Amino acid sequence: MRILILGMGGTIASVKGERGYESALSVSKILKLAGISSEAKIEARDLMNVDSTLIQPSDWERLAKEIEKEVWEYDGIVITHGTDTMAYSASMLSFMLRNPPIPIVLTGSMLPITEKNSDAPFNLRTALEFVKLGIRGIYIAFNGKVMLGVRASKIRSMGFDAFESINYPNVAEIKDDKLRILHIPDFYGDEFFSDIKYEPKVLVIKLIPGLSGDIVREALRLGYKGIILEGYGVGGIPYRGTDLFEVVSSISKRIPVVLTTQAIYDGVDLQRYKVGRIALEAGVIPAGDMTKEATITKLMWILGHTKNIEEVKQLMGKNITGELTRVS
Amino acid sequence: MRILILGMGGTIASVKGERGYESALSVSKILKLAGISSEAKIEARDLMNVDSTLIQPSDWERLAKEIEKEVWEYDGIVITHGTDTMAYSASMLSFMLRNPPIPIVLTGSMLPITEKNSDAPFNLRTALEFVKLGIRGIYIAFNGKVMLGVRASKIRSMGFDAFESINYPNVAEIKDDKLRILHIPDFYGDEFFSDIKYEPKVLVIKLIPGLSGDIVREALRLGYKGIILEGYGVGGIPYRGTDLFEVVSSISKRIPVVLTTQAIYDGVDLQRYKVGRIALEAGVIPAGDMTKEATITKLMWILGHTKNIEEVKQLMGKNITGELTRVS
Repeated sequence: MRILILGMGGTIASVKGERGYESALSVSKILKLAGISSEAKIEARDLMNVDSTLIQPSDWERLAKEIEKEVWEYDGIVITHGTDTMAYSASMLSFMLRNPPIPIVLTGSMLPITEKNSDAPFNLRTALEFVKLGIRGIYIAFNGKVMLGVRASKIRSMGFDAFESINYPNVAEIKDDKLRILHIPDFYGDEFFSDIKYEPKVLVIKLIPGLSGDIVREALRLGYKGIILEGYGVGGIPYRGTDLFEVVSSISKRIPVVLTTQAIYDGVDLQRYKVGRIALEAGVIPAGDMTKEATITKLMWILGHTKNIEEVKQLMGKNITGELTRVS
Repeated sequence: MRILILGMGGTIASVKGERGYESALSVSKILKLAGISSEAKIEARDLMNVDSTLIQPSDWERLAKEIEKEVWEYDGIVITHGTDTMAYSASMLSFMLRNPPIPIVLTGSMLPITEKNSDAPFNLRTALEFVKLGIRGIYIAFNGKVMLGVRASKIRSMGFDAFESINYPNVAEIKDDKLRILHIPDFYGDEFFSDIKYEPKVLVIKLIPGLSGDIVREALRLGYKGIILEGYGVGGIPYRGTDLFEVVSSISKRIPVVLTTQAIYDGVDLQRYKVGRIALEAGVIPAGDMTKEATITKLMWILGHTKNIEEVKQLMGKNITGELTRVS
């Protein structure tokens, strides 16, 4: 059982210096500060050590090339990462590494492994334990659950139960103290391959009452390649007392304008409301039931090779790697 | 027991037609179609019938002036409204009409009343039952629970349990088919204050990896009077490989720059991490544990009264009407 563990940094590797926690520790250190004696062939490697909120798109490319070269070398990979953008990393890796031959699992903790009442060891233990199950794909393991990477979302900013599988079932869960596989995500084909590319300049804006289209017109001028509007619920772009809908109608013919929802659960459905149909007709691309992190990283990923609106729309609505549920 | 029911619109006043749901029913008809007991005690009044997602800030002025003039003539007020912006309306109303003398409850439904299994009659009955309990304040009644308006947030775009009281407990809940009060908010004062003034032009931007401050400088140039950055976890502004921190450092001195979190539970804590402390140093205002809706609406309300930064900072940090929790 050859396991490779890559560190990216994160709360899990920090310590309360002068101005709050700051990522500090090596992967070998952390590794030992836990039940590393659960002897299986292991090996640590520090790719980086940053507070998660500093992670940028390039770091995902760096991490993906790394994994790519090693997918044949080990039986499974574990990545320690900061919780803040972990869902973004997991999602982007899922688009870049198609048909992974081995389980890749991202994990971290809410408190430094260097404290007590720390979730870090439990999380690492769950992550190692899952790779022994030989269930390939890209997942996140946290608080006793293993979730498909592109369906996971961080919904709590402080509690140990920080992640959730959104609109899709957990892959594994602790049952009577032992990981139990609840279901095996079967998207994965045979031939593995990397599709490492992306356009990072996209803008996410929350719709609020009275929002004008001015900020959308100007994002185009500033060079943004895609715009995601985080809407109210099931779907609709306001046109009452605002020029937002008028502005979206034409910007949507120049760069992809995606509509997702503020609500954590259920996704969007532009067929539900008449206001939603009108938006669909104006060129807006629905995000289905995808998590916010997979929507953002999938658009960046798609813009990595095309600027054609109809092709962006077709790819956004296609289930690439388990991120999206068959729409009616 | 004199109850006024004001209609604003929403899914509850709509009917699923050949184009999806759309406005169509007045308050009287919703009550008749819901089979609600009678109208000799209940006064039904339409203020407007606007489709779900189309509510604009000036509608709140109209609603607040109506309420203000009727709080001393009825024992309770129920407002039928769209779910998409209901929490913004409950929140804004709470800042505009402090210390109301009677219970004001907003309700709606996920399914039009003419659809099978509609939640509309149940939500309506719940609101009317809460109004007779004579517990003053502004609330949202939904799926058998009554929650403090300023603490409610819409977390589902389709499920019946669409609203949840965030970082604060339910005020009432159905138990043995009866509405039992779980706790009475007690931060109301003696005088009914009416402050119907606000600045609507604020902007909400989610923070994502790679995001530049260029869009933030552009928002100031466009006339935005405040900006909310939806951060990653407990709070922080990415200053690595991006000029976002640099731009926020200058912008925060001219207009308020508020930091909330993408997470829905636990809120912001700007002292926890190094990144968080640099943000505070940079002039960013923490939203604490407030709901996104309360945060947006309160910022708008404060800007209708002062443009002075430290002053805006004091008010955002002050618990005005139960929207936020102590030691911050």
